Amino acid sequence: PDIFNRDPRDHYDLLQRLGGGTYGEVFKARDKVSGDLVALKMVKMEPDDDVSTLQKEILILKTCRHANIVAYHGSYLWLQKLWICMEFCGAGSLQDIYQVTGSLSELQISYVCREVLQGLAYLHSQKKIHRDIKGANILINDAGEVRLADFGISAQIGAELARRLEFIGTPYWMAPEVAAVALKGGYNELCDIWSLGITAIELAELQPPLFDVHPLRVLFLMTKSGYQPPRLKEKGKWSAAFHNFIKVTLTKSPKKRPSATKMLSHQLVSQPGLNRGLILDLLDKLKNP
Amino acid sequence: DIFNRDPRDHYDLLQRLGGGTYGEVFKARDKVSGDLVALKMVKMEPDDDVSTLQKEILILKTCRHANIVAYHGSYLWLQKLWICMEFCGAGSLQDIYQVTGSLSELQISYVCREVLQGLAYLHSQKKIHRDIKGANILINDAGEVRLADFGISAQIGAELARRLEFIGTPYWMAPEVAAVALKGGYNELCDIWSLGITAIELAELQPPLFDVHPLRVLFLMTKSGYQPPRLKEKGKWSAAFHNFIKVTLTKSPKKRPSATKMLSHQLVSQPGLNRGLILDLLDKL
Ligand SMILES: COc1cc2c(cc1Nc1ncc(C(N)=O)c(Nc3ccccc3Br)n1)CN(C)CC2
Ligand SMILES: COc1cc2c(cc1Nc1ncc(C(N)=O)c(Nc3ccccc3Br)n1)CN(C)CC2
Repeated sequence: PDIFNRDPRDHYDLLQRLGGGTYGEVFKARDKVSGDLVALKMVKMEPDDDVSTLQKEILILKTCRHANIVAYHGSYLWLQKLWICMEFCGAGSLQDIYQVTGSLSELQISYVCREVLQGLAYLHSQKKIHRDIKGANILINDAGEVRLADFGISAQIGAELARRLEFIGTPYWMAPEVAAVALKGGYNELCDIWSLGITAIELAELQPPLFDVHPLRVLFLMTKSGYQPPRLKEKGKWSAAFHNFIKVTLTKSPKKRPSATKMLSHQLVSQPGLNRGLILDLLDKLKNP
Repeated sequence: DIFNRDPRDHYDLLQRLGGGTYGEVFKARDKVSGDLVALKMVKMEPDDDVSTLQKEILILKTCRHANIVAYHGSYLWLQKLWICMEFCGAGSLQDIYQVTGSLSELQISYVCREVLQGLAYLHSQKKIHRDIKGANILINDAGEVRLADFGISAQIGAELARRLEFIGTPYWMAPEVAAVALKGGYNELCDIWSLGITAIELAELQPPLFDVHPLRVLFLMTKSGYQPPRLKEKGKWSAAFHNFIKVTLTKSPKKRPSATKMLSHQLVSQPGLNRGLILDLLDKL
């Protein structure tokens, strides 16, 4: 792992803020001599966080090398601040893109979905769960390539971890099975596949299904026994293969829902002519209308 | 029957009792008769459904169990629900033990019996308390024991808005993930565990691991070789209290005894458990 106990503002000039909230800030940063653009995730560290196991996640991040997951370059630890230096994806998220470009073509969506599934197939074989597949978290570089973020080690510490404890409340009276669920949730690996199903509709239609309907109402509808999963609005615009991809990804029963590996042999995503050219056309549409 | 009327017409709000996520709670006097009640003010927001709200209130009205705080009525003035309830004048057992110090084994056994009677009722009504602790076991001036009810108040207002904010946008969330985000791992038998820990709390002024960080406690509890808590001072307490703690604090939920099963346990089925034990406590003040 080797977290360098040094100020990263010495080594990179922070150009521009990209986003943040609970986890911390993410900046666009230039490598001072070499001119390489990176993403610096500044994480707020707090005194009761273990530095020993923190390095073991960073060791997993270093030894990991999958193409559809954002690359880890290195760690700095200056004044109660972990800085995770990462790959920069210069076009932003697909949300940032679609809000300017409008809806993606079926081919563009098919390529995105294949690249996400390759990322999800890798994370699940490493016993991890993404937990948050949406348009806003699928990043696009200038080459038209597709990258997932990784909120793995950032979830285990800091202000996002303190947020997850604050709603849970004092744990001292809580039973073991209640505490088990308070850590995990209902999140297993296959919920990412559902979430991709919703994402593909989002990219298709500029919104996930029920986005105009109250969050609670949606939660109750989802849980009630005869909940029909969502579908694409405009049947004729999309091919049968896209409809089937949405049907099978949005299987209600987790036991019966296909895994990332199973999904990569689906017609929509195994078809030829799916490559980054499709996204270069999209990024061109962002510049030239 | 939610009365579309101002409750400040019918009651004088005397004094604030505390708290504020679930709602703010005032001690209130009935204007003519002088009867004391507890009024829980909840701040409501415009997209809260009044239809199913009445069905919980209908279950609360038709309910008449003695160990659960009694529901008197609901009032709805300007985007503010006010839930009129039974008053318990001695406060919570936490408020009490912070002045009195530790309860005797007999006092604890009486509290435990009255809570289990409440929990046996709630579980037969398919509900779960979710929050059995010293601070939520109330004591009236008669020495009697009442559980609170954060049932319908959890389904609306600022506590409902908080539960949505941490869960985050549900639109991308899978059904099984949403199911767990509503329920939790709360089943009925977690209240029995929670009472087990409450009995220790009453015994020792703190739950077990109170000086250990919340996260560390959550990870310890979940890891495979987690030993449940026990009482510190073996000699001070009887074997029956130790067994009550051992069986209530069973890790495996399938093997952990229900409220009904627990009421026929030795500690709480013994004679001489009555409100006199708590009158002695309230007298120590
Ligand atoms: C020109 O590059 C960008 C423009 C914009 C956005 C993102 C980028 N690039 C970008 N590249 C790489 C990463 C990375 N290694 O993780 C990243 N992370 C990130 C950013 C914001 C929040 C959380 C995270 Br995690 N972001 C995000 N949008 C919301 C506004 C525009
Ligand atoms: C002299 O009576 C009291 C003194 C005090 C406390 C409680 C009481 N009595 C009391 N009786 C009944 C209820 C009820 N129908 O629910 C209640 N509600 C309540 C009050 C505060 C918070 C949450 C809730 Br629910 N409160 C609470 N303590 C923390 C500080 C002092």
